[PDB]
Amino acid sequence: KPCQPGRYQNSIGQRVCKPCDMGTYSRYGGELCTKCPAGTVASKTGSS
Amino acid sequence: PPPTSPPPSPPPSPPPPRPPPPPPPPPSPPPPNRSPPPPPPASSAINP
Repeated sequence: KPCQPGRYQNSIGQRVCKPCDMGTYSRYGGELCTKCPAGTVASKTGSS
Repeated sequence: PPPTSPPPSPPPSPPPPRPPPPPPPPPSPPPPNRSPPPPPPASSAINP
């Protein structure tokens, strides 16, 4: 199952998805959390 | 008759004090640690 948006995983075969860093968003899944592009802000940990 | 002897020079005016300087700004904060450590791939079964 893909990690729900707001978390990420960077290792093959991990049961738990780590929460994304503060000031970063994630889509459905994603190996690494992609930081906010240009002039925006997340302002919360594990924000979608 | 000759004129009276002139009087000696008068003392000079007192000087003013000097204000103290304001406190300097605090040092710039350090940036966060360089990335997370490499994650473990995880193994075994964890089954019954």
